Amino acid sequence: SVGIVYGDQYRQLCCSSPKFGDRYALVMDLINAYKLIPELSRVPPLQWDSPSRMYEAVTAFHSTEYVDALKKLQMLHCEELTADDELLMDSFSLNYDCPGFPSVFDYSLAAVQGSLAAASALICRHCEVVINWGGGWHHAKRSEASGFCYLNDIVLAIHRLVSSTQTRVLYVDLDLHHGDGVEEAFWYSPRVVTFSVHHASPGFFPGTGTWNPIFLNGAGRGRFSAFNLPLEEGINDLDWSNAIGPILDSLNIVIQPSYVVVQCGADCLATDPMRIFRLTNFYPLSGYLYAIKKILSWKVPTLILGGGGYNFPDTARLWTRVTALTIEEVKGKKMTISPEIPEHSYFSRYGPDFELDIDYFPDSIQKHHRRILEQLRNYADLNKLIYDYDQVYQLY
Ligand SMILES: COc1ccc(Cn2ccc3ccc(C(=O)NO)cc32)cc1
Ligand SMILES: [K+]
Ligand SMILES: [K+]
Ligand SMILES: [Zn+2]
Repeated sequence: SVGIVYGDQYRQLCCSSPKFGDRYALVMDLINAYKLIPELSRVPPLQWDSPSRMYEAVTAFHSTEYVDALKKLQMLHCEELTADDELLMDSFSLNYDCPGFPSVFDYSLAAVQGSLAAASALICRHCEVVINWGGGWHHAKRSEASGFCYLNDIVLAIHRLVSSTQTRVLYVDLDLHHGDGVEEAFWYSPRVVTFSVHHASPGFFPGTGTWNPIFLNGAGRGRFSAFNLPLEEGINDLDWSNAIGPILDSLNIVIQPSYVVVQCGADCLATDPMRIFRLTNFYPLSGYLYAIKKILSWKVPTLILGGGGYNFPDTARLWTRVTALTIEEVKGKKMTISPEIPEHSYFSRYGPDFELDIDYFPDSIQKHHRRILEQLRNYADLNKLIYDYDQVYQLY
């Protein structure tokens, strides 16, 4: 089936942060408003038998002293920090854009519980695809919070997938921001190929995913397994689609992944307050919906995850269509969405036009395309992989 992560306590935890507020709730209420929930298998967040089992699960990637620090920060916010406690938090970047707040640990752990359960649903073949709009926190590092990401649920999910059995995972990152934390976690791993398309420019967060000059792309046995495509501001649906479509198709052909994990951050939308990219949610074509439909036609068990997205109703408008599209492509069952927002709890946030379409008026890539094709051949040479060379060459 097509699965989706939610639950009554999960919704409360996803809506408890001061930066993302009730975003998760507009998303899931618009999905519900459009009668998509009965088509979907509810996947319940994972829970643990003990503190030890939780720590063992989280420290599959994060360090215990980081997890300890993050737990102490929540406790400290449920009661000012001492100077020693501020040094301690500062050594984990638990400050500035990743501050504490009374449920910071329960909030962060929630996305991990969600995305681990989603991986398990794919592994036991209960679901062909599972959606977790509560997840996607791709900037968190082993011992460092970053970009309002405290725990890296994607790393943890991918780790669970590669240890389910040669298993290969293809990770595709559509967020406006470079997926540095996931890329770093698998830098030396050939079995997890990572691919991020993003904006990169001087001073723009997080700063990686671009020239260094040359692209770094892996190390040790993981050489050539980290892929990156940085694009200039202003790019629209068609050019971003043409930019990534042949790369996606060539990655599937050569890598033949056992799973695809997609980060689908909505901050590339033309109407995001960031205002870097000009993508839409249009479905006559949205860059996002083009990519997901492409990935889904491979018929590989797939995890779709959230991410950034700071225009809350327009993130809901996008992820609702992603949700409807996944159902159409997986079950083969037409999904008819009215162009007008249905009446529901958050109906007033979709003003003043109350439509589903967002309210927007719609050489370098060929160098990167040749750059990536050589890297892909190097990867395949390094890992003794089979494929037809000019079958992938012709995709461009
Ligand atoms: C509406 O105003 C805004 C408030 C916050 C931001 C986003 N922002 C600031 C630092 C930073 C780092 C990472 C990300 C992200 O989306 N990763 O996926 C966002 C960040 C924008 C506008
Ligand atoms: K990205
Ligand atoms: K890798
Ligand atoms: Zn982002």
